[PDB]
Amino acid sequence: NKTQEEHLKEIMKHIVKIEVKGEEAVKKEAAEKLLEKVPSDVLEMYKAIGGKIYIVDGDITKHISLEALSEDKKKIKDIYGKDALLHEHYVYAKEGYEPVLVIQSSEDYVENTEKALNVYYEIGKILSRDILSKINQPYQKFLDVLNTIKNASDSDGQDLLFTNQLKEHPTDFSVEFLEQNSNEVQEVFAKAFAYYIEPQHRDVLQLYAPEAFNYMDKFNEQ
Amino acid sequence: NKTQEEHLKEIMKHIVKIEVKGEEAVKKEAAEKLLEKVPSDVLEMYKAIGGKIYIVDGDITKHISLEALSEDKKKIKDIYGKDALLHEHYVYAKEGYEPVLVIQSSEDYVENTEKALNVYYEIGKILSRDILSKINQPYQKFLDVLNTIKNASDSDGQDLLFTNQLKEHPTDFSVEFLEQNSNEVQEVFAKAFAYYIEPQHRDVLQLYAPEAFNYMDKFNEQ
Amino acid sequence: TVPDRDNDGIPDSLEVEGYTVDVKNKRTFLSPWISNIHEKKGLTKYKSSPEKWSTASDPYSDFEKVTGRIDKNVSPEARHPLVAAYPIVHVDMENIILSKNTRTISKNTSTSRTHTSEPGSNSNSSTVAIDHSLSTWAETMGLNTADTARLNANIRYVNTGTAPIYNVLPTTSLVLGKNQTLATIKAKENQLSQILAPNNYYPSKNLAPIALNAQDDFSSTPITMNYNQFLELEKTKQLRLDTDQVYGNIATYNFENGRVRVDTGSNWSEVLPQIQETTARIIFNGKDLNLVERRIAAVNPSDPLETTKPDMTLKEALKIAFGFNEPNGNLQYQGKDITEFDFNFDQQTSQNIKNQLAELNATNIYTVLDKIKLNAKMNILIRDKRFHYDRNNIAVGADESVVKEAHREVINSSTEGLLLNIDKDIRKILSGYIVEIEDTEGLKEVINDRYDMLNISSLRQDGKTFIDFKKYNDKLPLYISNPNYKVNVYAVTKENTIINPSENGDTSTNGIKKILIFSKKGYEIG
Amino acid sequence: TVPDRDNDGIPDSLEVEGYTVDVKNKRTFLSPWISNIHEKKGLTKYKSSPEKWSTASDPYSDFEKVTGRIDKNVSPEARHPLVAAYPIVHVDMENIILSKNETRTISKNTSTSRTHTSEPGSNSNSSTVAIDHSLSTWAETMGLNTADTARLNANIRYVNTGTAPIYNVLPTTSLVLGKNQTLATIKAKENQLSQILAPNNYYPSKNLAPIALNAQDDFSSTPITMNYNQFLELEKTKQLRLDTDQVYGNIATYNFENGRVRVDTGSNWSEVLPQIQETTARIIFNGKDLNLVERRIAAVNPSDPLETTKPDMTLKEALKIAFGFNEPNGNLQYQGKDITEFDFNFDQQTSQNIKNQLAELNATNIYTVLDKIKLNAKMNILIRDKRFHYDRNNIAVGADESVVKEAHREVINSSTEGLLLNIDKDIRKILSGYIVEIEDTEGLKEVINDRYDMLNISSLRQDGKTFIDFKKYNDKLPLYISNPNYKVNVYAVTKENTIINPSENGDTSTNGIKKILIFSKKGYEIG
Ligand SMILES: [Ca+2]
Ligand SMILES: [Ca+2]
Ligand SMILES: [Ca+2]
Ligand SMILES: [Ca+2]
Repeated sequence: NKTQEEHLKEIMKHIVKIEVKGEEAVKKEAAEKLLEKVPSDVLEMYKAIGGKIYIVDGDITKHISLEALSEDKKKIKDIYGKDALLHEHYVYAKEGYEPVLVIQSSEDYVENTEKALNVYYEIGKILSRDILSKINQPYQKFLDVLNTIKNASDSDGQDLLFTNQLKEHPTDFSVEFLEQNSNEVQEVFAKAFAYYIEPQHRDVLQLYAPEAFNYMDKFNEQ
Repeated sequence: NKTQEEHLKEIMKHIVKIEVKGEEAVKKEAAEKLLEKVPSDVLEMYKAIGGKIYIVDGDITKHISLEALSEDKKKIKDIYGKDALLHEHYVYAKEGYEPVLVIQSSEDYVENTEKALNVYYEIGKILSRDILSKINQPYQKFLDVLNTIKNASDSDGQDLLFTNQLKEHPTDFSVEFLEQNSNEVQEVFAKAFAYYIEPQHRDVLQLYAPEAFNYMDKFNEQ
Repeated sequence: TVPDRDNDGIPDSLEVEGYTVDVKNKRTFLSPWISNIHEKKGLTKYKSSPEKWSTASDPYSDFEKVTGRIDKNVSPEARHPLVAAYPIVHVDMENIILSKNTRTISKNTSTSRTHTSEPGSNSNSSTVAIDHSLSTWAETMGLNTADTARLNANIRYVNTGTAPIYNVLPTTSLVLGKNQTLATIKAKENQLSQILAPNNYYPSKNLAPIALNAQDDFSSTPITMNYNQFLELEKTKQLRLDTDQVYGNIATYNFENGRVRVDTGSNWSEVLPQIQETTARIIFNGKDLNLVERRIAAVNPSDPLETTKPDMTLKEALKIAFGFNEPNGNLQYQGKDITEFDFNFDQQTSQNIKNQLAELNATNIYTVLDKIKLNAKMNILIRDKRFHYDRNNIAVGADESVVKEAHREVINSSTEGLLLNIDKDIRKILSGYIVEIEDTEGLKEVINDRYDMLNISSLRQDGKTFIDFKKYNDKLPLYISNPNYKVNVYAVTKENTIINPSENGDTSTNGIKKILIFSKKGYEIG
Repeated sequence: TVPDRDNDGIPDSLEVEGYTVDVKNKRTFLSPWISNIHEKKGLTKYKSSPEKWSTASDPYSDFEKVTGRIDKNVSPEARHPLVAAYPIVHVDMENIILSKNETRTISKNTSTSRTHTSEPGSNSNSSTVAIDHSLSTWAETMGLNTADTARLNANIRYVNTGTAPIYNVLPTTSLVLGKNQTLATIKAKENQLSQILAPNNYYPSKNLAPIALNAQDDFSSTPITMNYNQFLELEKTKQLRLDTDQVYGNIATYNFENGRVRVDTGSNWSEVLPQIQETTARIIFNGKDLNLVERRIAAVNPSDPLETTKPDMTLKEALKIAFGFNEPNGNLQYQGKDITEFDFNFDQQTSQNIKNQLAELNATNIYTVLDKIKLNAKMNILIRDKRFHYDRNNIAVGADESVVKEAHREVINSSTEGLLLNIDKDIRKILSGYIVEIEDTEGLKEVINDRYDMLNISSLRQDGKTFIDFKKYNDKLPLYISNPNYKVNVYAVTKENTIINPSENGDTSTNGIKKILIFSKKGYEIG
């Protein structure tokens, strides 16, 4: 039974600050904190294949390592499947022989879980392709869990991870779809990845998509 | 919440004595206790240059190791800058090829912080000159902190450490003053030293002269 | 690990150097002040005592205040650590009825909160003015020398302070003359279980008032006057309420569920006397000629704990306490420049000021308000110059000139009266009007030659006032005999108002100080 | 670590050698005395007992005082560890009314003043009431037959002239007539008025209605009654006496955790007062306004170890810290007034002590040795203005003819209707009234008011000055001036030279009353 004083110390600890690194510094620090959640297991493998992590300000489109590449891809969708204009976002991975990730800097990266979730999502892509696309085959290991989600009571799991397409594909999943569509199959991996990583969105995955979590849990730790 | 009995033990411990070494012994013991506050770091260096520590009784002027030397220096000022007649004091350092310190013996060396402060002061001189005067140069290290005191808000620091002269010297301190006046510059070192050493007068220094303390703190421990 | 000596929750360094509270992403943020950043956002720079849990010496901590974790009824201005949060309750009498213990009298009363030329008193008081207009008193009541008068009235408690009151009401003394205590008014039930928030009435204006000796009640102690007292009451038409400062316990904030309950271990009685000894008091009748008292945390040089407070200037106090502002260098209160207000000090505070001004090589105070330091126990009074004040610091007069400008703007002149737009702050120092018709040689005839027939003025939902000539001209419009010689009208100031016939028993209007506000020959103009 | 024997918050060495509280960067700081730093800042050098949580034996610790962590109502002077903080409450009667126990009643204004006892201690404070004897016979106007019985009522206020406040309690007061005729016992109603009587304040405050013995609104109140004989004595003396005890209730204490100051139910004035009175030297001083102001300073008691542990206290020092004296240029004085302008009076024992000190000092004049004179617990010293003449209660009842005239030496606007002049408040106290006689050119005199009770012509004017009114007792008419040649004289009477009753004869004349010439003008342009 915490006394009133004890409660005061708790809230003051949350509310009272002293030394401040200044806007700019905080921005950088915030970003760093995000990566700390991501297991270095993948980070090292990103730089290994020539991976660059940038934390620019303002519009991302307005960057040096990234100029005006295909205005088409500047139309995007968030981790929820809703559209968005790249110049207004805060994160993006780059598909090329020289893979590179760049993000905006904000105080919100410690307040807004939505943002972090979307950046872990992008990282999910990087892995699902820029690190998995290589020696994916036989690939059946993950292929089999994706099926359980398609055919099973409760659409939730596939309303959470699947696009407005795979859901409506009547037939069960052919072990050829992954070939024709390595794109979609890795978006899923990216999403499930984001949710598992984002600490608060983790249990959500364990609940709505027990299998996707059941796998992503084993996957990393071993 | 100490019971009444517990408080009684506290005060009795302060008030009740038993075995007594006798006046004379107490006098000596008292003096010893003072030196114990001074870090041997300097004591050894004093005897190293031929340093002698005496604890005589009555008038100090009336001593063997010190007869009638320049009646002029028998006019002195305390750590506060107030005049005093040597034959009435209780401490004094000797400037010569054979440096030597002598002090009166009293019960007051454990009661009166004023006295101790004045004796640590004298010791401060011994160092500032009889141990520093040697390899002082370039000497800029301390020279730079003395400046911060001169020019800065709050005269207190210089009302505490400076003489009625350096305070009124309009111009900032020339890196030549220390030469022409190694005398004054070391009096300060002696004073700041005394305050830092005297345990209860320490925080006073940290407050009124944060820099003088900030230095004397580092200085000794390293 | 960071020094928070007073345990209020704000590190010492911040309280002394300056801090502010900001909400970013719906989260509270208390951080050091940074001009370029916070000024933009219109935030407030706070300074406070690191050795006072409550700088203003009130029941709310500096942290609770600036952060909103507090009784929501604590006035906005009192959310500033340097502005004291305490109740200022006084009694408001609306109507009064006198009877012989029909044949009774029912008059409307105008009670106003007063201020003491005296020092402290640990009490607030108000003065009641009884309507002397038409409906003799003792006559209508048929009071024989051996009679005895009964008294009763309807009242409301009003809190003009910065903190609320719970479940308790102050004891009030009804005083006649200098020290004739007629009655002692306490609250019934001992615990009404209600609340009197700052800036509110109790009971609220939409509810029935409180009556001394209620109808439904029968045991209530009747208020009685003797023949002589009644005579004085009629001679003066004025009473006085002396309300104490027993405000009961304080509603405190709880850090577990945000609940605000009355702390039985926290009492206004033990906190008020500390506020009064550590704060500078400023009284200001600028909002509506009503005396509003505020207290600011000011340093006391001889008291260490107190010299640990932020330095407070006269200009600053006015901003944070009464909501003054300097839009373009000019300090003002809602368009009204400071130069429109007088400064009045008690003896000691006055002497202090002089020494400051002298040491400032300044003569004009209005040009040095940001340099004038406030000290605990200072008493400052700020009034509108436009008016004359009495002993209670109430607007009861003004210079002839200012009144005229107010009346100068006429809207319509007939013989049924006068219609014009006049400031509301003027209608406060006016008891009514008297109108005479002057000949071409100087023959003047007052159309209502009684001291209690000046109430011809009447308000209007329009917002403008209309002087009625019919009222005391026997319902009929002003009959002009010759449109050549003029009709004169002039207002009577409250300090010059007469409520009882002369020693002669004379009811005439003459002798009464009046102030010209009209004159038209009568023809087309009139 | 560092010894704090009494656990007051101050180390021992500091309390004995000297210390002070300074504020740097809006942060309190308790430091050893450092002349070169602290004297500049006008700070005060403190000394106090290391073995007394409260050197003055009052409810507040030496630390709480010097630091400000205390009830803010504790007088500034009592923030000094060597000056006691305690209440000194006495009752002040303003007006009195006497009637025949069921007009014809009497209403007189009363002037009550706090007194001091040539006696030792008494654990009580008292005041004497003086009833106005001016015009409005008493028993006659009241029609009191030998078998009658008089009723009494009055308006009073409690006044605290001490250094500490009082909460929720008022002392019991005895209304005494003659030597020991206790007329009534005055207690506070409700048992808990829930108010405060701070030092230097009245209760109720002067802006509020006074307290009445047997209130109108109250009916059960016990009526105060005198018999025929008592009333006669009351009229013969025109004087009563209030004996107020020292039941001041509980003490408001400071609470560090939140700085709250609540009444400590476990702390009572009754258990602390008798300790103050036995460890302190008492000094009474009527220098501020001829009003007796009592103060107590912590003085050593040589026979008592705990007490000999206190700082040494001299007469000069006590005066500085207690009554705010000062020596601007070597000269000890109280607001320009040099010490030599004041008398010293001691009780027996303290007097003997002083003599021994002076003797041992080879000094005869005390004024030249105040810094050498030691104070001791239980000393009683009285310091009064030499100019004035005091009664047996040490109350200014008059002065020297020369000084009186000196005050009226400043005329303003003379007329035939009355005189007006700004007159020193100090003297007004010792004055009962004035008399004005018309003198012929040959030496005849015709006093305009030849009664002992027609002196109340002086009236304070809110402008800040006094106005004498000839009209008052001249049938509302201006003093008629037959011949502007022979002068019309005007002069006041001292309170000790004041007559309140008709002489043995029944003579009501003004003659016989010793007076002091303060005005005389031929009458013409001069008059
Ligand atoms: Ca704090
Ligand atoms: Ca604070
Ligand atoms: Ca101590
Ligand atoms: Ca002590």
